[PDB]
Amino acid sequence: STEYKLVVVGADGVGKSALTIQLIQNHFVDEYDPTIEDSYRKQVVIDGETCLLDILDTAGQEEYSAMRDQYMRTGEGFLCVFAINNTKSFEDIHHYREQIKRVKDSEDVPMVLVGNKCDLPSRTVDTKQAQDLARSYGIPFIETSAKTRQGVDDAFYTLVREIRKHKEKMSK
Ligand SMILES: Nc1nc2c(ncn2[C@@H]2O[C@H](COP(=O)(O)OP(=O)(O)NP(=O)(O)O)[C@@H](O)[C@H]2O)c(=O)[nH]1
Ligand SMILES: NC[C@@H]1COc2cc(Cl)ccc2O1
Ligand SMILES: [Mg+2]
Ligand SMILES: [Mg+2]
Repeated sequence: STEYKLVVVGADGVGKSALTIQLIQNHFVDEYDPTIEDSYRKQVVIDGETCLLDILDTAGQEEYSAMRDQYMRTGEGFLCVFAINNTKSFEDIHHYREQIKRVKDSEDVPMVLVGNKCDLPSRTVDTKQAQDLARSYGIPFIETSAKTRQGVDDAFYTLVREIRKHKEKMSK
């Protein structure tokens, strides 16, 4: 029983909620109901550990940056979601990461870059662009589809492995 606080961040409409609901409830939400904030728990076994995941599913846009600051201080790792057909959402990852680092006063923050909607026929953000940026940041990159469930579990479980690695580091 280790608890892990995961926050799912990203621009409007990239699939934050569809990903999270696939993880928690195992179905795909076809509808677009914009999020205020939602909280979910999931117990899972990852590499033999019993993990309690406390997941925050965030809004695409806040009216209040104090709300953004708060989740950024609370989360232990961040699922940084863009959509592969949304350039601006990819670009926004830079901004999220800079804010998170500021708010935490730290260069070392557990994160996973997620390129969602990989089921779509055309992408405007290429996998190589995204892989190269993740390499730069020293974080994993995973392509996902909440529609088909491709990559959903591996995205969240990878973020847990990154938070474990971080705690291991902050010890030594
Ligand atoms: N084809 C496809 N559509 C998807 C995928 N994920 C989400 N969608 C669709 O994209 C729309 C937005 O999804 P949603 O999960 O609500 O996005 P969000 O990032 O949570 N929006 P918000 O920022 O307002 O909370 C919905 O119509 C949803 O079904 C995906 O992987 N593939
Ligand atoms: N309701 C949002 C606040 C701030 O951020 C949170 C982050 C997590 Cl993982 C859980 C609950 C949280 O509470
Ligand atoms: Mg949402
Ligand atoms: Mg957002």
